[PDB]
Amino acid sequence: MIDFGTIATAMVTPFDINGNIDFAKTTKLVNYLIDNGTTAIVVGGTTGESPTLTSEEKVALYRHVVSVVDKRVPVIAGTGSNNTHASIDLTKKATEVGVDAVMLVAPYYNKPSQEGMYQHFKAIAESTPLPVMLYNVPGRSIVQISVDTVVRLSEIENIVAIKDAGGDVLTMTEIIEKTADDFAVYSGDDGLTLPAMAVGAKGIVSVASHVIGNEMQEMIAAFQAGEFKKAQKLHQLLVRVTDSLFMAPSPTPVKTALQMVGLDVGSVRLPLLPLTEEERVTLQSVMQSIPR
Amino acid sequence: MIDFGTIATAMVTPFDINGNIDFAKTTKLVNYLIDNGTTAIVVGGTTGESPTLTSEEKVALYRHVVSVVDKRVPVIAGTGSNNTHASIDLTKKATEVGVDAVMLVAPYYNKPSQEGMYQHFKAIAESTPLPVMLYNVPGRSIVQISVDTVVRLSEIENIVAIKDAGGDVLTMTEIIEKTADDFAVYSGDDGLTLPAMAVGAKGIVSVASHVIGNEMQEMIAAFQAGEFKKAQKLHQLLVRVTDSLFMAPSPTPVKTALQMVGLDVGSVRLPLLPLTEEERVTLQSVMQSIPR
Amino acid sequence: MIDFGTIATAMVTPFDINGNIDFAKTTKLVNYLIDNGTTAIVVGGTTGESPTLTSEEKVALYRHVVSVVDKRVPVIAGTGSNNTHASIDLTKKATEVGVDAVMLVAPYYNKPSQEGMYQHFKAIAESTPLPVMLYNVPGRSIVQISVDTVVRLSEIENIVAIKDAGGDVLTMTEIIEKTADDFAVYSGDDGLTLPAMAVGAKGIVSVASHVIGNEMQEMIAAFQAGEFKKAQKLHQLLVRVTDSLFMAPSPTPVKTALQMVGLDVGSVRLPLLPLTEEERVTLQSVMQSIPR
Amino acid sequence: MIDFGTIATAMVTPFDINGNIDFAKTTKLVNYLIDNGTTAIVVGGTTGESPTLTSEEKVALYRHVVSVVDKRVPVIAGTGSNNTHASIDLTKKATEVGVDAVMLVAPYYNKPSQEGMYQHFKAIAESTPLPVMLYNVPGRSIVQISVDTVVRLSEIENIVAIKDAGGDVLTMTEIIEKTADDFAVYSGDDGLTLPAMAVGAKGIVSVASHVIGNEMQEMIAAFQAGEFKKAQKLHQLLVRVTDSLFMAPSPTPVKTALQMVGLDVGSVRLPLLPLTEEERVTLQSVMQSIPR
Repeated sequence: MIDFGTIATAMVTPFDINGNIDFAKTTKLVNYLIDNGTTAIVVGGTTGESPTLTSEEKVALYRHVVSVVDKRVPVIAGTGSNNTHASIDLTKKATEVGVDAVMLVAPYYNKPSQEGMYQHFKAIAESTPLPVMLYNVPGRSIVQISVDTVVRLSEIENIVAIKDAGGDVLTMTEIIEKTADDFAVYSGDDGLTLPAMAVGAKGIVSVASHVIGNEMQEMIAAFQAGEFKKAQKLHQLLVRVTDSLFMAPSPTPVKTALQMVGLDVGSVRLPLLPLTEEERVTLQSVMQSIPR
Repeated sequence: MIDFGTIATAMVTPFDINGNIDFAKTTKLVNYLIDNGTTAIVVGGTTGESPTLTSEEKVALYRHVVSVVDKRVPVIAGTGSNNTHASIDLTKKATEVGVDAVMLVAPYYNKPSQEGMYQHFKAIAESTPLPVMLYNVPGRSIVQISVDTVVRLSEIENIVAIKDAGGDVLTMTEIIEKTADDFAVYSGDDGLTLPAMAVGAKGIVSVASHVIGNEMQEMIAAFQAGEFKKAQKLHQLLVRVTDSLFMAPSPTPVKTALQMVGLDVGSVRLPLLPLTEEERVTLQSVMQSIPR
Repeated sequence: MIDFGTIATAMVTPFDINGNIDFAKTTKLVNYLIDNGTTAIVVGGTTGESPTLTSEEKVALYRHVVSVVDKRVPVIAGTGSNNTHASIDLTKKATEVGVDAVMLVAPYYNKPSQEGMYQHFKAIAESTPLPVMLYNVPGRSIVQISVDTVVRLSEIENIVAIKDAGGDVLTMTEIIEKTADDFAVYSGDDGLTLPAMAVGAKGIVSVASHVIGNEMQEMIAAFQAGEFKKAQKLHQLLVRVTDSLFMAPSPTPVKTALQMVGLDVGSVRLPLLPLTEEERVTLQSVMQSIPR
Repeated sequence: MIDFGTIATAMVTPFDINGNIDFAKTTKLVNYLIDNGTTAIVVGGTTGESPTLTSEEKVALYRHVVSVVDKRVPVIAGTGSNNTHASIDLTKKATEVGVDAVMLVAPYYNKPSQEGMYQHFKAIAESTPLPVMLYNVPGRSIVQISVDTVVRLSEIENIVAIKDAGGDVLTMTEIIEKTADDFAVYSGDDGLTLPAMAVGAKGIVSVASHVIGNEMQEMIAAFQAGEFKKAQKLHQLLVRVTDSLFMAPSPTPVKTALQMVGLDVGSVRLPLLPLTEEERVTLQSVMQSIPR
């Protein structure tokens, strides 16, 4: 039904001098992303510092991005947490501010079973008419959403997609095979963009598209074109740059990276800190290595 | 200055058939635990389903338990989350309902650095006059609080202890050595209580204590008296019982195990689920092997 | 300078009824592989039971295979162990019996350092005129050959290729980037053939080519042309088959598979065991699932 | 029936300037060990550089050591490899030269199943009248000997003990419970000596005993006596010294340390290397921190 395209951007949440949401800055970023290869936007996810956002802040931010986007591009809210009843609640608030879909992380910290996760997600999906996108992220939640559990959930009418940040393209290939062709499997690891599309992934849910969305769209087109040498050169830029962006807890690297190219998005909330000088210089070098 | 004894219990939060906090049963539980080896109570932590509790529910639970306990035993509130300012607010609210200390978990899901975790814990600790216990749990949070971070934090007057669910008694031994005598180190793995205390741990923060607390206090005392053959046999029982309480996601096994011995404290909130019949049968068998 | 093709095959070693090498069944196997997509043969390596072959056997086997191959395809001898001195000696015997390259595994069991491995591999390389293929297999040896370490070794004149079974195509990409264009990087994991070649890998050192060589050859031709539909359809057969060959320790599965499809190559030597009648049935129905 | 005592030492193999076995230094070392707390000797194991020994060197070293010890202490020869037939042969030769027992490591590199390891160890044990000590070392063989497998093997009459380097004192506790009283369980991890004996282990198969075997014997006595705070100071020294001994690949550090305390045993064979000047300086300072 819906189509998030090939690059959904996991959008930072810009903050002012005091650490409150900066809604004018949110408006420059949303416009820039759309002008630079972003085909769908994920609002208030991990990369949006969802942990330190309040539910009132999350809803303000969803409402504001819905307005500024203006149907140019689907808007996905990160309404999912480790509390099912809380997730049903924030899901309904995002629906009522007119977001286009919801992203639902695998619950973190409380280590649910596969059956437990199945009911979590079945219940939040039952709570909305909207399209749902699953988010598998063992590297933050510990648990995997097993291939079998995903295949079961795809069977549900408004569960349409999965961001798979498992780092394993063999697991993805199994999910593509065993799910219907209208179930869209997305990589959630930038550097695996090319190999995952190689095996059938529709695209990437990205963090590096904040700074190299055009190049990414280029890479994808060149690989779909059978121009492998072209794609591989761009693939390697993506990998280099992605690595510079996770040398410290994300999203401080990518917020700092955006500043270094004249788009200030403020700093970060504790427990995250700003880059050290050392860290700044290192990222700086990599941002300079980007061709123009 | 503050002493939590040998067995601090990570107390479940009893629920009714409709998943609401059952305060009468909480009273029954508090008094049972104190009559059966519990030397300190942790309220509203992981085992108490902190993830599915509202801020308002947590503070009401803290208050009830401060009131029931009536100073017989110290009361420790799990106020720390992956969000620092919110961890500060919850901590004030708990200070105000009369708790004796707070426990602060290593931030889950957002994956902070050691310097970020250092500033996290420092800030919460500087916000309260209460004693502070750390909580290392890489098996739920992914990150470890490093030994050196733990040591730096130990130097803060009101950071007086740590629960190390890290699974590694050599790391514990390094913390013990490098910290002053007045920093208390607890195991957070029931199965390791015996070997942890051999290397100089003060005791355990326990889940198995809900059902075999009397056998645990007895195990500790035999060890302390050099009755090694006795301690080994009880340790063997503790390891067998503890394993049976974590075949499904905690705290569900232990809430079932309490119902089996007469204290029915309800079920669990989503994304967690009741034991299956097959799962109950297995657990039953193990409880039926605890000596009378 | 030497060209191993898109599909090198890590050849099983046929044993007779008393467990000795079956030289006639070896002849038959070699001729089959070359007829079914294999572009280079790897003799007496992990998959050909190197741990249970005597050094005499290894050399008798290298000789015969060279004879039967008759220069149709490169022959690569598996002459590296975790003993540098013995690896030089067998590399020498191998050379005298006229193989075309040697393959050298990361030392297993003794856990050498990056610098130790560097000296291991540099010393074996310098002992011989032949081309050398490195073999990274942290899943059997535990240590990895680090990108920097592979790069330094690539600068050595006869070190021409790597087989990388580290399972990580992002490590692969980095070896490709930082090495000269004349350093061939092969996947050592069947299922990663397509994503690997996507990022610039030259091909695969395969086990599954024993039973689906032609299909893999077709998948690679499809992919190199830009026909991603048929590539992905065959990639999915590859992954399924590969998986069925690794449910019991290798090479017991693929030897058994060879017998099911019409080329019996005997059993294995201890500590390896025959598949259970039940493991047989399971594998047999994956084999019957291959389109004929 | 046979008693290896509290501290079996995993003995290094002294090499001369050319890398050949040094029998004069072997003799010096056996006598030093025996006067400094070693209650049994493991010859030609991992720590003795078995990978880079020839079969003939191994048996030569078994012989020399046997005749030097002159029945003063049991001699355990490390005849087990990842090849069952080879292991039967080496075991038959060790037996003819008069060792008291054999150690048998879980096969490395070829990744055998629990039932393959069962048949591998059974066949080898059946081949000799000598006592047999199992060796679990997943940090070098990747596979684990499962608790059930160990229990089956302990029913064999000449399979009388296990060195468990699995890092896990709870798997050790289970083995102890499930096997009979006459199956002895040692730690294979020095740092874990104290807490392993707490849970019922007979003692330690050790590397630190080459330099602080007197202190270990002191610590063990203190624990058995109930002088727990005295055992804990020695434990801290154990763990700290042990860690300096595994910063580079063992046994280069313990051979370095031996020279520092006046017992030169030469260097190591490739693929292992001498400590750097750096690594030496750092190890030295830990050796200086031992009380003399």
